Amino acid sequence: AIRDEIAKNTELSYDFLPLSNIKALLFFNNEKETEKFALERNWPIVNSKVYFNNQSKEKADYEDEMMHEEDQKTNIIEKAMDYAISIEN
Amino acid sequence: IHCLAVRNFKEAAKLLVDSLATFTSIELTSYESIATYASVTGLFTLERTDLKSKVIDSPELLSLISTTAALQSISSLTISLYASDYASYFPYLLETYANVLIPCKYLNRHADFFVREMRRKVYAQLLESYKTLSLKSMASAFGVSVAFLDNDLGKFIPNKQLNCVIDRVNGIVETNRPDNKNAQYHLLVKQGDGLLTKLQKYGAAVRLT
Amino acid sequence: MSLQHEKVTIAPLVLLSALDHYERTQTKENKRCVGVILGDANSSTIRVTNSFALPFEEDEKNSDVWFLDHNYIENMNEMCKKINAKEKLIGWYHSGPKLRASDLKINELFKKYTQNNPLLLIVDVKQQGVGLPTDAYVAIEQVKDDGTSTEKTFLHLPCTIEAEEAEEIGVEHLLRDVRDQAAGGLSIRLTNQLKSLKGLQSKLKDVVEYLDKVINKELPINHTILGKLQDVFNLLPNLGTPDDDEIDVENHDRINISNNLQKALTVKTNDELMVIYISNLVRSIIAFDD
Repeated sequence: AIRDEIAKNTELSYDFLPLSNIKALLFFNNEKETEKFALERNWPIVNSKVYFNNQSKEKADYEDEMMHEEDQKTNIIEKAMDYAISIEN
Repeated sequence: IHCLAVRNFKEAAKLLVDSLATFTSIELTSYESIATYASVTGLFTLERTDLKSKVIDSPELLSLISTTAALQSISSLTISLYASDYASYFPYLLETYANVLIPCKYLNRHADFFVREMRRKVYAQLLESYKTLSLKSMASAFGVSVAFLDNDLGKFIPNKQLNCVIDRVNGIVETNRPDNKNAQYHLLVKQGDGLLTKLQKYGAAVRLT
Repeated sequence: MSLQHEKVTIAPLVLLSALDHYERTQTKENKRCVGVILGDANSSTIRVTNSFALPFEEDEKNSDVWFLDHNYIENMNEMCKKINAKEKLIGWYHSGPKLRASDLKINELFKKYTQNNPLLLIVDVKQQGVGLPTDAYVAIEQVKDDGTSTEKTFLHLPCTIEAEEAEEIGVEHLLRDVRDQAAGGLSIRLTNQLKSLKGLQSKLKDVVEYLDKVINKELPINHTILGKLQDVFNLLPNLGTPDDDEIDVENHDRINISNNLQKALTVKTNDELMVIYISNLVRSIIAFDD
């Protein structure tokens, strides 16, 4: 469970880690284990460097995709309409 | 002098400037102490420009000259803030503690309160005027070492009455105080929240009865 | 002839009078009432104060065949001076739903009596249009730079109204509607706001299908129209401008004023809440006493 926890955290903290710095934080002692998790957690480690900002986009994008979506974005036009109708109730 | 003994020196300032212009000595502690009181409140309440015109709108303060230790120590400090001397400022701060605050009946409640507040002001004005400073130079201006300087600053910054941050790697001091539309916005909402609260309780109370 | 024009101002009387004269010639079904148009000109703004019928026959077999009684027009004008000596021919009205190509040949005849290019004012009798039920043209002859010959053609000008104050209150007196297409309170202008946006839709539709009609059904490629269309795009905003970011800052500003205004209203009504409670509070005693 702990491996997953720190892997969420590092999205905020970093955008760049070397392989050595990734290995310590996820509490791995083997290099292949770090690269094994990185594929399954969907970290794009290319040239031994992660780009967590790609990873933030995915998680943010997932929060929008769920249909609630009109009032989640919150329309400029919609605020003014709301204000108006309450006065004219 | 009642306003002086409690924490509102703003009122104290407004009453004691009138007392310079005309003083009534019977039953009231003597006129050199009254100068010392005007000067105490002046340093706390005002800022450079206002302070300068106050003590030139009082000719009597300058013509009385320092004629007692307490008057001397406060007046030395008055000049240096508005003339934007920082160099000899930091020693004068110590002198005021010794010869005004503890000897006085009413400022002995303010011995720790004054020194704490007065340091914010002197830093504030310099930081507002600068986007960035270097720490070593800022330390030299006052006459302290680099490490020593942070400590005082670092109590004032999270209270957020100094609106700044300190890089310890560049060694630069960043100033990121809004003074635009963003500041007015930030102040206004607190009052408007206050109005919401006042109405929330009073509303309920009348409706139930 | 004045070859300088800009706008047409119309008195309200003109429209109503052509509808009256229309039903009293009993015209319909390509027989269309045509009378003379009276008013001020030698002015860029054509100011039409009045209109009257002429004896006119329109053949429905051919509209290039028409009758106009020329002699009558001179006699009528002398009586126009009796009413007011500052009314002259400035064109002629058509009562039909739209522009005919026999209207160009008709326009020729009124040139003889006008010091201004003659006006065509279409007074509809079905009262169409999302603004005024009048369209306005004036005939202009010009070279066309599209490789086509010199036309006389009816070019559009804006329509506006100039109403005498005396007359205008008669319009209000007559009219028992509380007006939902003109300004009022919040709700009334809330309709006016939606109404304008729905007006833009209808107008925006017609351009799209005109452009389709040109490259499949082969309507003239008219450069003058399409040039104004190029300027629509150049005057059209682009996202990511600091001007359109300033709009966001300016939104905050007026909404906040509404926010404080809304609080101010809420305070004031809570004074009346307490008043009425003080009125109930006294009236407990009065009831108990009885």
